[PDB]
Amino acid sequence: HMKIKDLREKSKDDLLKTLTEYKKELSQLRVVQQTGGAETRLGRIRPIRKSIARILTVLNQNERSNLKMFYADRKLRCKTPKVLRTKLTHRRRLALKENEKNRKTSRQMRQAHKFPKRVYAVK
Amino acid sequence: RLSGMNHSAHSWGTGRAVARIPRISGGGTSTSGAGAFGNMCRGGRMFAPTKIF
Amino acid sequence: LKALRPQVNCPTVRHNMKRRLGRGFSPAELKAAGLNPQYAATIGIRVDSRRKNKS
Amino acid sequence: PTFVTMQRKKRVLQRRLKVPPALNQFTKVLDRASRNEALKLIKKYAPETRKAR
Amino acid sequence: GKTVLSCRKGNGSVYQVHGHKRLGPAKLRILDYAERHGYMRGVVKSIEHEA
Amino acid sequence: TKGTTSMGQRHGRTHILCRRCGRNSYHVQWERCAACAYPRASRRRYNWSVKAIKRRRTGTGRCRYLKVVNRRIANHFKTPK
Amino acid sequence: GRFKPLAVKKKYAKKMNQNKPVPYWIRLRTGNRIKWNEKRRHWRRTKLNY
Amino acid sequence: GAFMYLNELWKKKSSDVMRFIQRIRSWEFRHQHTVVRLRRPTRPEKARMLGYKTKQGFCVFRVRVRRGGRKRPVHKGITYGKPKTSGVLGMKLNKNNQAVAEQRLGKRFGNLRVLNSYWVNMDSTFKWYEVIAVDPMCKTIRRDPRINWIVNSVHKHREQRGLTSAGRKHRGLRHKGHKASKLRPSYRAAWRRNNRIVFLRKR
Amino acid sequence: RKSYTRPQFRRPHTYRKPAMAKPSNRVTVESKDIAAFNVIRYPLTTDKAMKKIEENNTLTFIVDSRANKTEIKKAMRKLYQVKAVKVNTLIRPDGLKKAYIRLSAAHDALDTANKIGL
RNA sequence: CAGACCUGAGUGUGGCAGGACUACCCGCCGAACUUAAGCAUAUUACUCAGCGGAGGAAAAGAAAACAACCGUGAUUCUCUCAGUGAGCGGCGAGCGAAGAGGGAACGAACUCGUUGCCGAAUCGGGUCUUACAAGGCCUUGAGUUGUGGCAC
RNA sequence: CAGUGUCAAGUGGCAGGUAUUUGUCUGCCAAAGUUAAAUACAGAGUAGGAAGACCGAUAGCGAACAAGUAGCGUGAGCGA
RNA sequence: CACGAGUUGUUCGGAAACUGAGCACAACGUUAUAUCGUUUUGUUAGGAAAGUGAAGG
RNA sequence: AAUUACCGAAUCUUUGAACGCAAACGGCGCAUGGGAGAAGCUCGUGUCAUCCCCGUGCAUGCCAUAUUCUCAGUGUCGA
Ligand SMILES: [K+]
Ligand SMILES: [K+]
Ligand SMILES: [K+]
Ligand SMILES: [Mg+2]
Ligand SMILES: [Mg+2]
Ligand SMILES: [Mg+2]
Ligand SMILES: [Mg+2]
Ligand SMILES: [Mg+2]
Ligand SMILES: [Mg+2]
Ligand SMILES: [Mg+2]
Ligand SMILES: [Mg+2]
Ligand SMILES: [Mg+2]
Ligand SMILES: [Mg+2]
Ligand SMILES: [Mg+2]
Ligand SMILES: [Mg+2]
Ligand SMILES: [Mg+2]
Ligand SMILES: [Mg+2]
Ligand SMILES: [Mg+2]
Ligand SMILES: [Mg+2]
Ligand SMILES: [Mg+2]
Ligand SMILES: [Mg+2]
Ligand SMILES: [Mg+2]
Ligand SMILES: [Mg+2]
Ligand SMILES: [Mg+2]
Ligand SMILES: [Mg+2]
Ligand SMILES: [Mg+2]
Ligand SMILES: [Mg+2]
Ligand SMILES: [Mg+2]
Ligand SMILES: [Mg+2]
Ligand SMILES: [Mg+2]
Ligand SMILES: [Mg+2]
Ligand code: NA
Ligand code: NA
Ligand SMILES: [Zn+2]
Repeated sequence: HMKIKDLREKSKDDLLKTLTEYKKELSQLRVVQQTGGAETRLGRIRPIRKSIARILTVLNQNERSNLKMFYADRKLRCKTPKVLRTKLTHRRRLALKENEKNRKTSRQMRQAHKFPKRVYAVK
Repeated sequence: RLSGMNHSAHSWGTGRAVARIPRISGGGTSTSGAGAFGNMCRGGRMFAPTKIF
Repeated sequence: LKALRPQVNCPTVRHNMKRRLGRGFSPAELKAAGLNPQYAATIGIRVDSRRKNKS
Repeated sequence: PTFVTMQRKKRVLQRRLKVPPALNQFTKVLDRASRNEALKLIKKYAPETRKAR
Repeated sequence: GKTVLSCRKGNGSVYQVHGHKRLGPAKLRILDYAERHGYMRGVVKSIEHEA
Repeated sequence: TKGTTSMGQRHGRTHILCRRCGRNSYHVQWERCAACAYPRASRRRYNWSVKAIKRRRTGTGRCRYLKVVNRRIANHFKTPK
Repeated sequence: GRFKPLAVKKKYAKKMNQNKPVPYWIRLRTGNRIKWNEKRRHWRRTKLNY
Repeated sequence: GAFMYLNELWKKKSSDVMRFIQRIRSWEFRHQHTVVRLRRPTRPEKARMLGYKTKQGFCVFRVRVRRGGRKRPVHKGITYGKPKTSGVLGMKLNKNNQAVAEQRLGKRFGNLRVLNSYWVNMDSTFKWYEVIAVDPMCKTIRRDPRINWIVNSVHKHREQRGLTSAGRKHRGLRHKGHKASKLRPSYRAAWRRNNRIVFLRKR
Repeated sequence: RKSYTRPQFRRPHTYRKPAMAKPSNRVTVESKDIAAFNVIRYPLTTDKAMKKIEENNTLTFIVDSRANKTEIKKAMRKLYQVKAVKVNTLIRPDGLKKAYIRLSAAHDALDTANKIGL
């Protein structure tokens, strides 16, 4: 049983060491399942499995965040792996952006300035 | 509009000592050969189905 | 809520005596009143460049 | 290859058929010395480049 | 009516040549430069029967 | 004779399991499926059997990804700070 | 016979594991509705044919 | 400008020089594939008036179609039913060859958007059209205000729905008023409008 | 012009630049020391298995069904520090994979069994 | 001689298409049962079945339009026009619309080509300003077999 | 509207619901393109809601239940 | 019917690794529509489908 | 919190349009990056041949592009 607050404090090398210890502990409990085992011993299987999941969650969350920052530089963002890019939706990725939309010709731009829409009232 | 008519039923015709009502096709179930498509048959269509107009 | 519209006469000999609202004001009417059509389109006046003003 | 064969056969066919004067006038061209002089003059009066502009 | 046998044979199907045992088509040499201008000499190696 | 005696003459099988749809409808000799037309890219769909269409359409299975993307759309693709 | 693809063998293995009765403690749950497996299969009654 | 001379010249297709040029071109086209990519249009004036521009993202293809009337595809030329539906050879397709060529190109190349097409040549067996297409993923196209409307997904495969000029021609949308009342906004729409039974609440 | 000696034209030989290695598209963290625990699942304690321990210096395990004999030998060394001279495998009718692992004469299967906890 | 242009190839780099859904919508293809107290034109029906293609709606849409008036004014939809003293039809069975009028909606209009005056002022790619700027600088790379600007 | 043959004009052209030739008159300017709302959802879907002079376990969807399940057919399919 | 067990391979059969009656991916053509046709009589396709022996420093 | 509700961070086996090649085969490749290695070599270490395991890329078609990549043509020129 490991608290999430302590795990985020540990380093990558420390986390990998703890992952091996819990994996070894779980293997010994599977042996108890095959033979006869006390009910108290068998009740420890679930907490061990959930502790392993927490360690892997912290490792993977840290690794993704570092790589996103590494590729954030303009010189490397053109080669970002597709798993690190935003997903959104297939159609939304190919649609026109707000900047690509709203493009205007010079004549249209000058007309909008010459005759802007007004606010008025009638008495 | 589809209630009671969602079967591929057909009449067996005369020559078999049964009524000429359409009957469910197939086999292997308790509904095989049972009557269908009729206001008097169990699971059949009602007479003059109600409309919304 | 609704823009300003002109007054027109209904066609044919059956509705000759009736009046109603048309699509928009003509450029000749706008010029007689002293308005640029493009400017008038921005202060809630409808413009129609097809009507003829035959009388 | 097909494109080689076709680009040769096109020239053969153009020579074989009968050519109207409007197209034929482009076959008879200027002399080599006059062409060289004209190209020298054109190069002397060539337009400016992007960097120069 | 139904299709006649002579017309049915034109589809192929089970009416094609039984050619599994055959040795191949029989033909002369290719008419080449040597045949057009001089001559070529060959040797008969075997004489065989074809189904 | 046709009937009972001829039922004992039936050996082998015409169809086996299909890799794509899982039914016992893959024709062994012709190497194509009678239910989904595998290995053709598209599947069988005919309007003369709407009942068969309703048995195979979207929503009759798991929708592992469609459930997730439906949630993101409904929340306008929310992301943290 | 002796021959079978490994994929076929795994399908038969899963059907062997499903051919079991309901555990007795299931009937004691609150709101239980299950009495028998109702999908038990016997090799002489119904054929799987795969 | 030069456009007037080119346009006036292309109105003399029966003159000797034009017939000579067209014969050479038709002979050359007869020995090529059904679909060909071109670097530049054969008729620049026509292409530009139909919407082509010399910019990155535009491309031109030449497409071949076969001439003649439609043969009804029934087994051994045998029909069934009433004698009114027994013709096999004298029926005609209700869609024109220009639209057919556009649809062929569009179905073959799914990453492009078809814009328009024009007649280029013709012989006894074949007709040739040139089709203009754009690439919706090109930055020039996406940022050009005059063409970027075609990037929107509502214009995908617009030639398969008869929305080009030839499609409009064979749908009959060249006419208005009393010559097109029964086919506007479409035949099916007018049919629904004239045939649905109406039940007012208080009747 | 060039001289050709064959009756048909074939494509000429041109320069080809080799492809470059892209950044890896998988970024999940994997550990090397964890792998052996996946190969070996748990031992068996049936009557047939117990007879082999005393009489043949052999152990019985349930293993990953996609593992091969070579990997099982390495995992046994890494987990229990014993040398296996022969591995025999079979896939049970219930879908699991079983392995009879014979230990070398330098080790005693009974001693190893006690350390595991049989 | 080298070289150039034109027309075609190979490879590297960055992208896109095939599938699913298909109630409504757009394009094609396309029956027969049935009615006519028989039946072949006709009707069922420009429907069912078949083949393609999009969206949240689609399609249509800014007059080579109505009218014949004291004239109206892009498209779509509703009542009515009208089961019609229109019209089609073994003029049989049957079929069958449009203008006008009262309304819903509506800030509703714009862009090329051509003509006249200009003529790379254009695009893409690197690099720099917090920035893949509607920005500066540099680029033969594309482009004069014409990108772009100003008036109709 | 489609196939084939033939194939224009130049402020002149197109439309004015009976064919042709000849004069007037009225309206408009085809053969390139974009565009919201009012309209459909007649066996779709996602996230939420509101109701009924309707049915009440042989009824109402085939399915108020481990229901497109058990079972049948070589198969398309059938189906409690 | 219930509970618990049982199938061990360098050499056995298959595949890795042959060809046959034959099939039909690519390519090309046709079709309003590819879900059509051609594809062993030495043999695809108007057809540029061969990617490494030696070398040489 | 082995409570529930919601959601932004994650995991996500074999397949399937399925796309390295095939397929009643949990089969077989090329390139590249790693891992383990009871042989041999070397001073319990290090190193490692054959064998074995893992990640990534490799279908066809089309568009753009090459700090201006490599080529073909009794096509048109030129020196
Ligand atoms: K040539
Ligand atoms: K498209
Ligand atoms: K040359
Ligand atoms: Mg009922
Ligand atoms: Mg033969
Ligand atoms: Mg069997
Ligand atoms: Mg034809
Ligand atoms: Mg018929
Ligand atoms: Mg077509
Ligand atoms: Mg109307
Ligand atoms: Mg074995
Ligand atoms: Mg009927
Ligand atoms: Mg009758
Ligand atoms: Mg009768
Ligand atoms: Mg009759
Ligand atoms: Mg009709
Ligand atoms: Mg239909
Ligand atoms: Mg639209
Ligand atoms: Mg009345
Ligand atoms: Mg009718
Ligand atoms: Mg100009
Ligand atoms: Mg211009
Ligand atoms: Mg439009
Ligand atoms: Mg009951
Ligand atoms: Mg019921
Ligand atoms: Mg039993
Ligand atoms: Mg048992
Ligand atoms: Mg042959
Ligand atoms: Mg063979
Ligand atoms: Mg071959
Ligand atoms: Mg594959
Ligand atoms: Na032979
Ligand atoms: Na006929
Ligand atoms: Zn299948």
